[PDB]
Amino acid sequence: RPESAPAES
Amino acid sequence: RPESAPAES
Amino acid sequence: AMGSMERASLIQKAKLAEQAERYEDMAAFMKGAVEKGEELSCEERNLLSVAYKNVVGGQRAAWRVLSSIEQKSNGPEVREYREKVETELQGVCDTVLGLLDSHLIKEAGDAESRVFYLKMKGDYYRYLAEVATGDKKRIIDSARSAYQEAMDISKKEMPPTNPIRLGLALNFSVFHYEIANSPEEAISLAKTTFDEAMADLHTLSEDSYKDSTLIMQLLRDNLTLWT
Amino acid sequence: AMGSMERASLIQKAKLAEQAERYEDMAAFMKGAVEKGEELSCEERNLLSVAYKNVVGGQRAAWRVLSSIEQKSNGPEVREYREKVETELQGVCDTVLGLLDSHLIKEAGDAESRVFYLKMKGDYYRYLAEVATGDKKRIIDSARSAYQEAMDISKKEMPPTNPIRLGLALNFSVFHYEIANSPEEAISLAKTTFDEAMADLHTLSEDSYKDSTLIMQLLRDNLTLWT
Ligand SMILES: [Ca+2]
Ligand SMILES: [Ca+2]
Ligand SMILES: [Cl-]
Ligand SMILES: [Cl-]
Ligand SMILES: [Cl-]
Ligand SMILES: [Cl-]
Ligand SMILES: [Cl-]
Ligand SMILES: [Cl-]
Ligand SMILES: [Cl-]
Ligand SMILES: [Cl-]
Ligand SMILES: [Mg+2]
Ligand SMILES: [Mg+2]
Ligand SMILES: [Mg+2]
Ligand SMILES: [Mg+2]
Ligand SMILES: [Mg+2]
Ligand SMILES: [Mg+2]
Repeated sequence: RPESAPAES
Repeated sequence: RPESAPAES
Repeated sequence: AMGSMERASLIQKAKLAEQAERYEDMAAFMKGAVEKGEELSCEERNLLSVAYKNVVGGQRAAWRVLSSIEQKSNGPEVREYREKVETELQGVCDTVLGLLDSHLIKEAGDAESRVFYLKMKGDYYRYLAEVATGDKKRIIDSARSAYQEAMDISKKEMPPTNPIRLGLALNFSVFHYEIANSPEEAISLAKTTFDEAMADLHTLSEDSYKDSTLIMQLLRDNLTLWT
Repeated sequence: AMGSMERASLIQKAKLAEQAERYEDMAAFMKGAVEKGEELSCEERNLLSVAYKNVVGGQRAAWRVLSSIEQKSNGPEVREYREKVETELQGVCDTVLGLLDSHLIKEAGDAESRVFYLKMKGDYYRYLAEVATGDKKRIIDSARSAYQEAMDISKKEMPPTNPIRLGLALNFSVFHYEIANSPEEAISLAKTTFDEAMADLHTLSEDSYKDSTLIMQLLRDNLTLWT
């Protein structure tokens, strides 16, 4: 359930 | 743009 | 590659793939099920349609994005990549049409199965027509012929609220409008279909009523878009 | 199969595939671009990440659906199909890890490129860990080691608001919480990362401010979920 980083930075 | 039938009937 | 899997297992895995939103897998499982050579049940026909409609739907959406970029472009890359997606789409449509011709349609005797398959044949020729340029006219007539045969059977054998009959007329009307450049035929078909269904709703149970009115709303939405 | 296409053409087609939402194509194009042997630019690294994150993301979502059905199940079909998706996911992760090891990481000298690739290595070992059972401990330590090396470089070479540094810490915190069963380490890392970024926001332009605060919000969302 936790959010991870977007693919792009 | 017009809608066509759902895959299921 | 599905020849070694049991028919029942292919069907079960098609249902799992649908839940997992793995529509390419779902289509491969249902292709394998069809190739077992037995006729398909109502539920199995729906699985086949859901699988391939989602696969071709992703390809159509991609093709429309690429075509729009290509049109605003006028390097070879966007044309080359549009052509690749277009070839993959044509391969999927040819696979579906091949399953219908070998041998789903010829073994379909009941109205519910035969109309379903003939509508599908019209649909996948219509998807081919969406990208066709050179041989577009013969593809268009193949879609028209399949739709027309399906319509003739549905008008003789099904009530006007039957959801397959309604979805068939909906798609034939989209064919007229978008493919055949016959917008008046599209509007006339959608209006007559809607009105005849309306007058038959009183015969339906609550659940059949919900099924038919859902497709009627699509006809009404298109009529609003077109008029 | 991409060996005959120009590097520039592979990159252009990866951008088109992203617009068409054709992420398997996008990943194949970017794999081909990496295999040209040149280091990747910032934009190209992002294309590579977007492509494979969307591919593996579909597989992870499918695996979680199938695993849940399989757990509520306890025929061989759901286990067999979960195993098939799991094998395909492991193949994608192994491909990404292979590109990083041959030879993106060893040729990455700048902090921005090396931290990006080491975070990616941690991420795809983490995705392997999500499905691992037998050799889970060694996969977990491989993720930890990649994340830790990335963290050490980012703390020495990047400001605390750098979006790669923030996304790395975010994912390492998710690793601690979800994979390593270290929820207190996850919370501590997320809180310290958030607070140190907050104190550095004053140095940023409006557009960098938007980039950093977006990832900070994810850290805050997780802290709320976890406490
Ligand atoms: Ca008129
Ligand atoms: Ca505590
Ligand atoms: Cl898929
Ligand atoms: Cl191409
Ligand atoms: Cl025909
Ligand atoms: Cl209007
Ligand atoms: Cl895809
Ligand atoms: Cl399987
Ligand atoms: Cl490592
Ligand atoms: Cl809370
Ligand atoms: Mg058998
Ligand atoms: Mg070019
Ligand atoms: Mg319905
Ligand atoms: Mg060259
Ligand atoms: Mg079974
Ligand atoms: Mg950002």
